Amino acid sequence: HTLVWGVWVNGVDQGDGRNIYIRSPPNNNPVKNLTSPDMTCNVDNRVVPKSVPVNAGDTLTFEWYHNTRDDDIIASSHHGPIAVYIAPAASNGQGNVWVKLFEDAYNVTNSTWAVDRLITAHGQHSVVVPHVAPGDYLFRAEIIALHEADSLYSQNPIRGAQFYISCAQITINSSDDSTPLPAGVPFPGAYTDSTPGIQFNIYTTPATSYVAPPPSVWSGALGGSIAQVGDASLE
Ligand SMILES: OC[C@H]1O[C@@H](O[C@H]2[C@H](O)[C@@H](O)[C@H](O[C@H]3[C@H](O)[C@@H](O)[C@H](O[C@H]4[C@H](O)[C@@H](O)[C@H](O)O[C@@H]4CO)O[C@@H]3CO)O[C@@H]2CO)[C@H](O)[C@@H](O)[C@@H]1O
Ligand SMILES: *[C@@H]1O[C@H](CO)[C@@H](O)[C@H](O)[C@H]1NC(C)=O
Ligand SMILES: [Cl-]
Ligand SMILES: [Cu+2]
Repeated sequence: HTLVWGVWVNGVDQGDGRNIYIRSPPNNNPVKNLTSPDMTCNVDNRVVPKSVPVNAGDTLTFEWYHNTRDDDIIASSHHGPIAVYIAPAASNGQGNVWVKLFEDAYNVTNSTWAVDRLITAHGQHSVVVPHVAPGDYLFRAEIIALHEADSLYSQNPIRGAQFYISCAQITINSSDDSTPLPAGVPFPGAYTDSTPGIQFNIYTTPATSYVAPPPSVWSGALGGSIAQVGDASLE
């Protein structure tokens, strides 16, 4: 159970973005229905007044929270992967538009799921802004908690993979446009009950056998990472 407070740009806090540059839902309840319009940008998808200015090669850091900013972030039972997608604000989420810029599941060395590391990072994970056409974009961050993903929602409505999904409005000002944005996948639509990574037993199966949902990460991505970049408590 978790939501996004706002973003930092190159380590600089852009202030509370809720309902201002983030399309925030009314609360932190998960999304579970794979076919629902809520898979796009959660239950409350609508243009909000503002958009964060960035340039290609900026580091955009999303800050998640549970109840208050910089609290325990997400419950420690909610093991799973984290992903970030981009689409043009043009689409409004609809059609085959979403492109993956980041995926992180289980790191075998430290033996931590991406969600564990996000808790350590005080709710902060980042992506480098790719060299797409200047303009207005939605960045959709998704945490998949798998603590009940042994069943499917469509067969057992009280269980299933849980998606904590949030969309940020971002304006990309300076960019050479060396990597124009391709078409990508629809949400709802890219995740179905058959798709790998959706049904999985984190209690019986080992985390190394986990295989995150498709699609794979666009080659035009410049990466990202899970790690604190600023301190919220100095504010
Ligand atoms: O851990 C192994 C076990 O997990 C079982 O699932 C548990 C979760 O482990 C547990 O974390 C979860 O807790 C939820 C709780 O159900 C919600 O009601 C609560 O919602 C709050 C929210 O936290 C607040 O921010 C908001 O303001 O109010 C709402 C409503 O009160 O959120 C917590 C997590 O933060 O409960 C699950 C039970 O369904 C699995 O079922 C089991 O298979 C695993 O073995
Ligand atoms: C899931 O969402 C779809 C599309 O809106 C809806 O029609 C369907 O009834 C929902 N499923 C359940 C189990 O509520
Ligand atoms: Cl839960
Ligand atoms: Cu939860």
